[PDB]
Amino acid sequence: YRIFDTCNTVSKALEATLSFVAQNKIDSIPSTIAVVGATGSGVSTAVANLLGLFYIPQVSYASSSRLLSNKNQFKSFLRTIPNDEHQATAMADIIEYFRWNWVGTIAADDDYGRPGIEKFREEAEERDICIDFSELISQYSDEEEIQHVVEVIQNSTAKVIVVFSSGPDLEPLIKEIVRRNITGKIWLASEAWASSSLIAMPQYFHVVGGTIGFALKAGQIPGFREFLKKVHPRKSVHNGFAKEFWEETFNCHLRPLCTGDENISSVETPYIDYTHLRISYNVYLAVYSIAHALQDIYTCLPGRGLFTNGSCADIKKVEAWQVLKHLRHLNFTNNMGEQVTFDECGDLVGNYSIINWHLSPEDGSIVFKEVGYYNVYAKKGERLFINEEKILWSGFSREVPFSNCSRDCLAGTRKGIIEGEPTCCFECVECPDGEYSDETDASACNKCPDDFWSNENHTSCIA
Amino acid sequence: VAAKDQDLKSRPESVECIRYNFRGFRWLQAMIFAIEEINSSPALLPNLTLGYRIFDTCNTVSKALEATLSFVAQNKIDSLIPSTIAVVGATGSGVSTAVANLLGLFYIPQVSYASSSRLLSNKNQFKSFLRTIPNDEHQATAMADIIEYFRWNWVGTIAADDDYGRPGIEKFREEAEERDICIDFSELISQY
Amino acid sequence: PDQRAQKKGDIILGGLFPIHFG
Ligand SMILES: *[C@@H]1O[C@H](CO)[C@@H](O[C@@H]2O[C@H](CO)[C@@H](O)[C@H](O)[C@H]2NC(C)=O)[C@H](O)[C@H]1NC(C)=O
Ligand SMILES: *[C@@H]1O[C@H](CO)[C@@H](O[C@@H]2O[C@H](CO)[C@@H](O)[C@H](O)[C@H]2NC(C)=O)[C@H](O)[C@H]1NC(C)=O
Ligand SMILES: O=C(O)[C@@H]1Cc2c([nH]c3ccccc23)CN1
Ligand SMILES: O=C(O)[C@@H]1Cc2c([nH]c3ccccc23)CN1
Ligand SMILES: *[C@@H]1O[C@H](CO)[C@@H](O)[C@H](O)[C@H]1NC(C)=O
Ligand SMILES: *[C@@H]1O[C@H](CO)[C@@H](O)[C@H](O)[C@H]1NC(C)=O
Ligand SMILES: [Ca+2]
Ligand SMILES: [Ca+2]
Ligand SMILES: [Ca+2]
Ligand SMILES: [Ca+2]
Repeated sequence: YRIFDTCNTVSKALEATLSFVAQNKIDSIPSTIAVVGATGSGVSTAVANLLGLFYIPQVSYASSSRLLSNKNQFKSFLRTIPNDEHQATAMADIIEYFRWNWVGTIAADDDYGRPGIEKFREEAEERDICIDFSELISQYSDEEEIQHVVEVIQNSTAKVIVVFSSGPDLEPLIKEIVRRNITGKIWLASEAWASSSLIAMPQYFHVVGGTIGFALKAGQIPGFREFLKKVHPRKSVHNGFAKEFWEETFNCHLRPLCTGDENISSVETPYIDYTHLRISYNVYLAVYSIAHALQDIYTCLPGRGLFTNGSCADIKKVEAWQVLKHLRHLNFTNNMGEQVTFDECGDLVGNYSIINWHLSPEDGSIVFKEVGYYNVYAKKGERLFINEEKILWSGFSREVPFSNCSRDCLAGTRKGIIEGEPTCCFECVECPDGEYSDETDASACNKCPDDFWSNENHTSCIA
Repeated sequence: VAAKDQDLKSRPESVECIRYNFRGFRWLQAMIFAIEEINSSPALLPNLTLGYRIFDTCNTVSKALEATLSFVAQNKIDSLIPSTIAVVGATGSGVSTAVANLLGLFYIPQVSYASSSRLLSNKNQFKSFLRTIPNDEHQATAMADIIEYFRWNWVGTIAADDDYGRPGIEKFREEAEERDICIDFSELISQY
Repeated sequence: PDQRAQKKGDIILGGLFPIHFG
């Protein structure tokens, strides 16, 4: 392996990719046969533009944008994370489940946030939900833009906000919202920040507590934890990041001079402070998908081959495009016994878990409590299940909040249009005499039949 | 490019380009004419001849990236053949986005002539990108102003599923919803 | 890139991870 740091940046990942394709660049230094990465969808898009040129397979573990499913432009992209379409539809289901129609949307200005928020907008207009504001954010965003977004959130009466963004891209916005103490919003989180340590920090709870977010299906990697604690800046020579990891873990330099004898368990860092391995299991499955493709190459038969006239490539002189081909016809069983089969776009269908941000009674941290799930293997309308008694709204409350633009019109009253406002924003207009309204949120007033007249309250007909 | 979809049964070949574009050839001739007229004018860059290495993109990211790898050869050898000092191109915004990703690594200026996407105005991500075409913010707002001018409120939107159609159609969506213009449908298309 | 995890082998797998947030 040759593993690099991207720093969530296109430039670093592109330098690493140029390192990967050096032999190919000379053709058009070891030969990278496949690449595992990357996390951000813009990063993976830039990397796939280059790796797909040389037909080097690229199996990502976190990039979940739908744009990466276009196999004409991304010829050699696979992923072990599911696509973002189901997640946007799932947030549309969540809003339609708690009976809201007046929500706002915030998205990272990148290939992750924008397509997901666009799919959410389509699903919302399909489910008769009104979107008040649609704001774009980035981690490298000026204070003017963040202040404008905060003003919009304040100038709005939408308690529910849908946020397609990562942790870093959302962080400045959350900082400015906390600094102004904007309490009382209901945050719906995509997978990228629903468990982010940059946002789920205890000093933001009054703003972000009670967040309802999505998580991937946890996996099992037996022995991975003991492997994690075996890290050492000197016992690990291949892992050049181990030195800086140790330095940042123990606040020392190889700052006090380090000892090389500190304990990993002494410090509390996300390195071993995990309860589920979700993206880590995606990395595990990326590596095992590549290995099982290579094994498929290694156990081929002269009459049964994916290539021309059933020919089998030799594993001693295997090329990257052959591993790509064997990754398009891959079907292997996991350690947990599930089958991993990439579709015609290299996407791995997967369930979602719905978590809620609750404060820790003892530690004071933010605990992610599974409150529901989203079953992508079920028909539309029966995919969501949320157990509403496990949800603490805003982190402390028990009452499902109100996020409609206008209060419901009682019986005997109709809906009236406020021009310059969406359809969900209506006023209540008393029915004229002789016309009744026996329902809640009725559009027009119903006329009484012959030999019949409306009540005093205009709710029904009396002879 | 050709419609042949690789099954990877054999070593993938280089794709063949289709539908010769005379307008693109005129654009190339414009570049060559400008360079020649600068090289013949004793009032701009005297005693220096301006060279050029112009390639075909076929409106495709892969061809542009091959050419760009031929543009950053010395630079990428230094990081890991004459040196190109700046790039004129490209036409499509996705093509220009990929080329700008590759060129901003080495801070090679890239002045596009037809890439009007708003996404290429992010100088944090596209450090060395310039454009002689205007951005599409004003154009989307202008379509909104045209729909307002004729007093329509019931319109449909078709966007190209690329770095050009999507940002423009979102900007138009914001402007139209501002002007009480109700969009009925919003479909995404592509040549493939 | 000076910071890099390399181990030699018959078949080399590339890796891309965000060891730094930005
Ligand atoms: C908020 O508005 C929504 C409208 O989308 C209301 O949802 C309706 O609730 C009634 C319950 O009496 C159902 O009969 C309708 O079918 C619902 N409309 C749908 C699902 O489109 C919701 O009740 C409102 N809630 C509050 C608190 O105002
Ligand atoms: C996705 O989630 C659903 C529900 O959480 C899973 O279906 C359940 O499967 C278990 C056994 O695997 C059964 O005991 C439950 O009764 C099922 N619930 C249903 C059908 O509603 C489904 O297997 C998951 N898909 C995966 C893990 O790929
Ligand atoms: O493609 C993207 O941008 C996101 C990045 C991302 C996802 N989940 C994460 C968890 C931690 C850090 C980053 C992520 C989902 N795909
Ligand atoms: O950025 C883009 O994709 C478009 C491409 C483009 C524009 N104008 C053109 C005229 C002819 C051919 C192509 C174009 C505007 N910018
Ligand atoms: C923030 O608002 C909450 C809710 O009103 C309140 O309890 C808390 O004291 C406020 N904190 C500050 C610093 O204003
Ligand atoms: C994958 O293989 C299993 C057997 O191991 C089989 O039951 C399943 O149908 C296969 N799936 C696909 C998509 O071929
Ligand atoms: Ca990344
Ligand atoms: Ca994070
Ligand atoms: Ca309005
Ligand atoms: Ca072009």
